[PDB]
Amino acid sequence: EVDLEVYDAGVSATAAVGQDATNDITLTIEEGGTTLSSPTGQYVVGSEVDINGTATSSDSVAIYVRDDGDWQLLEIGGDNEISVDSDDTFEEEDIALSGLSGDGSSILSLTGTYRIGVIDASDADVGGDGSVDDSLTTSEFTSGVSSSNSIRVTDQAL
Amino acid sequence: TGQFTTINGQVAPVETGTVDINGTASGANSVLVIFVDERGNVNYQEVSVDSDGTYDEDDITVGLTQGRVTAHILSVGRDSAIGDGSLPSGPSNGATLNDLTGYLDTLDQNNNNGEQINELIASETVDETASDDLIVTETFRLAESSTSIDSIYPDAAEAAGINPVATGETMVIAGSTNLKPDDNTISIEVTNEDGTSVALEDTDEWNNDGQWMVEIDTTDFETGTFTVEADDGDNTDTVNVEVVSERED
Repeated sequence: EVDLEVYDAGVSATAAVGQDATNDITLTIEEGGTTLSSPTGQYVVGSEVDINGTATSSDSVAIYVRDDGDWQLLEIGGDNEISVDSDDTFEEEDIALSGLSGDGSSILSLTGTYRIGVIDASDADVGGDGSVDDSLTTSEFTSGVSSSNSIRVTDQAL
Repeated sequence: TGQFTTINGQVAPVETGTVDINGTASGANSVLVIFVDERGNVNYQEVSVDSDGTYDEDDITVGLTQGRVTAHILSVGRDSAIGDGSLPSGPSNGATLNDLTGYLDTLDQNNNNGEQINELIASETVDETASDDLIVTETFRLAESSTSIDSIYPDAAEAAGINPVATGETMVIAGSTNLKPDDNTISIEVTNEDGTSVALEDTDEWNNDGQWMVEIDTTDFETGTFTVEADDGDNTDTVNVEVVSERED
């Protein structure tokens, strides 16, 4: 719950710390939702797929992949982020997850069942420069607003 | 009126504890809460009660040692003085909540038993016959962090802890924890005989009873032995359950 306090006319800023508020108003603030839709269920190794999902309260989002350890960052490319429209939806063009350069993509190259999740810009290099450049652990990834879904990679076909 | 939220009567992280306090304090302006252990260390904090006398302060850290910690809630009565104002080191009739904090700093400095502090605190403030102030008492064992799986069984009626689950029907898993209900989460992992994970679910809500339940479907599961793994950034518990086509009933 968040409150707003007003003060009588003519009061100074410094002198208003102790005096009681003439009136007040309160509002509630909750955390939004950030989920992925398309990178779910199945994935052919080496194939290209789009990034589909929604983000109610987000500006920059990053995609991470985890398998028995750290969440290795996936280098999507330009600025490692996706903007969100007014409809609380973010999208990306067709991207080959394994094709792209980075150690994050290397986990998905081998056949198996893994996990992929998205996270808002609340990380911001877990404190520092305004860029998503880390490999957030389980505690760091879960602490912020995020969501993950199970994914498994299937070998190629013809 | 006061209350303390304990996951199992204990606070798991000794280094950084956390308790939630709420209650009704009508007619008061501030409420003081004190924590003392068996050694004799003391931690205090004042709580600003709102207009309608319903104070609720959340995420209160405890900087005491491992063991048993008893908690007290202080409230100045009608006199708006701590008891009679007769502090051993404070002035007369000026004994407020802030004034009593100065007296607390002398308690931990001296080599006093934690049990002695219980006698001293009650005697100097409440046990005095002319005192009008009120307190409430609560205790909890400050132990280390805990996270464990208690019972796994299908939607049927069972509480023993282990039950084979037929594929196609949802099965519930129940475990105990001491973490904060919202600031933390429990992630599960279900893996087959050769490290093929099949399920992954997380929960970040559970009442003050400490019990949490996680739902996973068995639609595409295969009969055999499956491993259930739960972690929260701390010690990880593992349990194994059997999967059968149909159960005996």
